[PDB]
Amino acid sequence: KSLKGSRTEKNILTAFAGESQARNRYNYFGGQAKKDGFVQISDIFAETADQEREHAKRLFKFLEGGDLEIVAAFPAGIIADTHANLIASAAGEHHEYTEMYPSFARIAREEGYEEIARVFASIAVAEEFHEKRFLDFARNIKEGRVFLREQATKWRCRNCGYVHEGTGAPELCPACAHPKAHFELLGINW
Ligand SMILES: [Fe+3]
Ligand SMILES: [Fe+3]
Ligand SMILES: [Zn+2]
Repeated sequence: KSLKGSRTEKNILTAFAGESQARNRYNYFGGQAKKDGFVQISDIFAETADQEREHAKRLFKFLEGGDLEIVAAFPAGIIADTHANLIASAAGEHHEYTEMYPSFARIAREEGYEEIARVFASIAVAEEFHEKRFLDFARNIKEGRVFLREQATKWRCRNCGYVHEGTGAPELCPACAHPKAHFELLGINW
């Protein structure tokens, strides 16, 4: 059935507005992560931003046209150091999967928009992992574990793929000569 005049219709636009802002914020934080010398974290912000773009698109496609007024609160700024940015992003993700989406889904179901409710719930799942990544990375920075670990492990240069074995990432990649900032823990998800 139609969405016109429903609360869900307005909830969809409100989410779209918030997701759109998060996309920009994450891309800016990514640029800052690059300046602070954290390449992996920078690309995570950029990818998260791209995923926000997709969450927004799914929501956008439900809308039926015309202008709609919304009343909502959003973060007015700001861009700080990468650790602080990761913390603020995690807070944003948290509000989204614990408060906004669950509420929007419940209301969607209440008004008879089951498919939409399912999407709200599904998106929330993606946001929870987003928060997890942000929180884990913020913790790695706080504990000085981004480029150094307790036991010897494998480090991979994101720029050229060189693999380094040791307790910490090298100051310079011996293959491409790029700085330590480009290294991450060698990952295998397949
Ligand atoms: Fe997210
Ligand atoms: Fe390299
Ligand atoms: Zn999202």
